[PDB]
Amino acid sequence: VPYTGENLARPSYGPANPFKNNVLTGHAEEMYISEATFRAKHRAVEAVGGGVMRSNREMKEVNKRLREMREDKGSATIADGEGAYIGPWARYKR
Amino acid sequence: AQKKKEWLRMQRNRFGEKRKGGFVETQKADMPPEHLRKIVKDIGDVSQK
Amino acid sequence: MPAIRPASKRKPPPDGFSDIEEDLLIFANKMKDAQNTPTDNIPKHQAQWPIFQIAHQRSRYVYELYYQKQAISKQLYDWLLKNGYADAMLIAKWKKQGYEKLCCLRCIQTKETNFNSTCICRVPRAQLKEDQDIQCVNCGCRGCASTD
Amino acid sequence: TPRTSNLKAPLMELSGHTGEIFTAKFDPTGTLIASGSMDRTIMLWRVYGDCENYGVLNGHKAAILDLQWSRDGDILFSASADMHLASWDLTTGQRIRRYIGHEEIINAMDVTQRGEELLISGSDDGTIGIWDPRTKNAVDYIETDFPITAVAVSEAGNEIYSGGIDNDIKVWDIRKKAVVHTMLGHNDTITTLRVSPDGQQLLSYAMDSTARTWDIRPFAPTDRHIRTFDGAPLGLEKNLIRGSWSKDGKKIAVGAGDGTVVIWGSDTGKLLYKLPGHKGTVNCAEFAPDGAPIILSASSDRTMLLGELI
Amino acid sequence: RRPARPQIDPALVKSERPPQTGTVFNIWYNKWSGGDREDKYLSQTHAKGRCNIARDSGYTRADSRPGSYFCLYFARGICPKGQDCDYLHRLPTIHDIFNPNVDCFGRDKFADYRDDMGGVGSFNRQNRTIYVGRIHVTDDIEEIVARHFAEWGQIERIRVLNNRGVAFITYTNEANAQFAKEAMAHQSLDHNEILNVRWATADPNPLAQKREQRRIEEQAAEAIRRALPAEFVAEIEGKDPEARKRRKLESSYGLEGYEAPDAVHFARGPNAVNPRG
Amino acid sequence: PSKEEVEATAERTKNALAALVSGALAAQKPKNVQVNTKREATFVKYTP
Amino acid sequence: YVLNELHRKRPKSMQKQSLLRTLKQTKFFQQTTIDWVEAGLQVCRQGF
Ligand SMILES: [Zn+2]
Ligand SMILES: [Zn+2]
Ligand SMILES: [Zn+2]
Repeated sequence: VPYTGENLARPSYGPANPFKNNVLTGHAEEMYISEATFRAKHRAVEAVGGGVMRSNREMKEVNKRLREMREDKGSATIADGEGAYIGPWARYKR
Repeated sequence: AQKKKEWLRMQRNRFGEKRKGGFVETQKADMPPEHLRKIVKDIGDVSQK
Repeated sequence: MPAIRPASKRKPPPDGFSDIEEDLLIFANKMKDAQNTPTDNIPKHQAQWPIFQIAHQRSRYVYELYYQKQAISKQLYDWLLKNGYADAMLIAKWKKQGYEKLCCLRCIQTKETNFNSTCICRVPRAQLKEDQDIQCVNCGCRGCASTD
Repeated sequence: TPRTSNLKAPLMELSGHTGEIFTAKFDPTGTLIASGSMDRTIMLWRVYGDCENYGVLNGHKAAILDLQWSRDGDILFSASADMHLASWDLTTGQRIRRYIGHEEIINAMDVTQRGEELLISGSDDGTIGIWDPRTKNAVDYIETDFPITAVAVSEAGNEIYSGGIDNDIKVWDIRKKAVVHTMLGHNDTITTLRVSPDGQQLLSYAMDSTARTWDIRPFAPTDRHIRTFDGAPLGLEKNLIRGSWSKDGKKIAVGAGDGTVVIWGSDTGKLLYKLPGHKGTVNCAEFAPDGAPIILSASSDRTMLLGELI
Repeated sequence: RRPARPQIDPALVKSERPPQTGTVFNIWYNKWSGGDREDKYLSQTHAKGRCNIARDSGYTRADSRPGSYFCLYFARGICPKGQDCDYLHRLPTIHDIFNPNVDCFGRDKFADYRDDMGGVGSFNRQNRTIYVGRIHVTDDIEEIVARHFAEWGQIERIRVLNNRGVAFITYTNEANAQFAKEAMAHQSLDHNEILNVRWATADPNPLAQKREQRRIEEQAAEAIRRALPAEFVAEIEGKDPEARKRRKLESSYGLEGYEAPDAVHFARGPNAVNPRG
Repeated sequence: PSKEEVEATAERTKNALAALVSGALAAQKPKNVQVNTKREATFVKYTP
Repeated sequence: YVLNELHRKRPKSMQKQSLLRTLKQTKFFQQTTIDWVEAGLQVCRQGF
């Protein structure tokens, strides 16, 4: 009491108003979750591809088309001229 | 099968030793000296707006 | 020693240095040119991008001369890593699973972001939008995930 | 409310963990609490007298998901996400030894309170492990095809109740290494498996927010169910919520994702209690084993509540 | 399509000090100090570029990102980046509305105006009126104003107070007004003059006052009509006689001669006694 | 009042004054560099 | 020497935070290796 089942089961008597929130715009409470839970749910919403059922080989295939759309990375043993290493600073063609 | 893969990935992400604080932690590394050289040369006499 | 010695206290580099010395001075002159690049037309953080790019290029040249082609000796490799001709920690990340194409070390420093993330350039390109040419504010990286 | 039990306060906090508390237990005497958490430590508290933290165990490289007192009350048992088990001396505070061989995260673990002493370690490589608490190597391991999140050992000491992600409570024989029967009815992953103090009923809470009591007696009908209980919702976190039986077996308590502990009557089915007070998913809800109306809740707001039932 | 045209070459665009109006350049405030205060504001110079929307428009690295603001320097005609700019390089349309904290270029709007009334503006007045002066006083002011104050947006009303060389251009969109103010400032109309395109104050003409007050009232009425259900508002005005009859018959609830109050009848909620919503 | 109420009020008032002493000591001599890299996140359940 | 030894202070020292390590914890300070002459020129220009 007042945490028992029969206390939570009883309703509030009387009629209802024909015409609360912690902050001015809604109700906000402090909560405790793991970091991984928030990161995984934010990732599921954020990543374009959150869901859409996909195994490893066709994901590697999509990676392969995305990689061949990009410019040539270059050769790291070529220090000057055409074929010089550009690397992660290679832009995507559009 | 896909539920098993998702559960294994989620539990490895959550409880792995590599993510003790939620993220992968690395050591504070040394920058190339030319980065500081360029910063100090660029800001100069602090006369540009 | 990275500290300069005059002429008579300098020790000679290990054997095989003179074969790659021209490319090493190519990288050195590229970095010296990157020191004198106008900042008047670009954002401030964009003024420092070519230095990280050239450091990556020189470290990658040393790394794939020793590990892929094996055209330099181990003693020469350790002398190059010890005398500032390659970044040893970036190379150390390059030998790891998933960091083989990492642009720079500052893009995996998770303790120094707002929400303890890596850089957005660490993300595989498939999970990013189309027509999204991201360009890292740390170094100008356009995506350095291993699958990219 | 007047005073019901022999506590310093009718309800009181225990805090000091810097991570999510995943498992909390009781002494068989009922005077000591041992809690393992996300922060890779174990905190040992004294319930009666002055409520004092008296011990910390620091040996595990990852989160401690389980810990179980022995039959006497001097040995502690830790299952941990560093892919290990551990036996701890709670006199010197040192670790006795580590149990090695599981290839994934151990989710569950149980010791035999009657008969010979064994360790029951279910782990995400689909493996139950039967361990002797004197050798660092496993006595045996039963391999399955699905990760196992809840195990329990029987009164007879030869039956293993294993729940996992295959939505079935499997009953295995140790000496045969084979399932003697499967028990269906759940449709999300089983998080706890507790045998009644008399050993006549089985409790199983799962991730569908339904707690099922099952008839476990050997001469039972084809459907070994008993009853289903609702009112303990699982929130956003997919934690391994673990429930418990009261000593008389009349009441069952299951933590909820709302910060509440939902207590039902095992025979009637009424919602006897919905106890708030936590700002996170209540990972464990335990009853005092020494005939006391005391409930301990451990929750991922890094805290435990010790309360009395009035 | 068409990429964004680079307006001025980067060789002519630098970041240099202002012309020397003193002896010591203050580097904290970046302003010349010394000399005489007779110089002070001196004069308003002629800007280094105008805009052709048909020629300079295109796509940048901003059409791919939703919510990108327009470019201040594309509006000023001196943006050299072209397609590599992070902001939009097109004209603001009629659906380019912005919240009352930023302009169309993303600069923060202020509480009150500045006394020399220019800059970003204030959010305490939905000001779509731009004040232009310093026009070479001729007889054909109106035609050249209507020709040149027309490529920046859609225009409600231009009142040319001729003889004074002053006009007040009211666009239908606030973003278009800000674009026109940042585009025509220090430009030339037909001869070599510097236009003082500033933020207009309030037209003291009572006709303009009641026009603005009314327009504010139907803007708020549009918002309220969006908020309320269609049957509710249709009973609220009561211009439709059938809606009036619906109000008389529906607001009885058994008891005759009630005519239920608007607090009870026009109420929204789960426990209200109405068709609700 | 008996020793129980007296000591309870003593505990409450000395906790409040200890918080005030901590604030005054923070204000009196700042700790040279005012940074804190133990930036632990706070999670909020917000129902609009 | 004698005054240094006579006034030889050794009271309790509490938890001391290092300035350079606390600055190194933040993102606003990086670390590198340069010639001491370059560092001295940088320090003199910065102070100016
Ligand atoms: Zn980088
Ligand atoms: Zn990056
Ligand atoms: Zn990168």
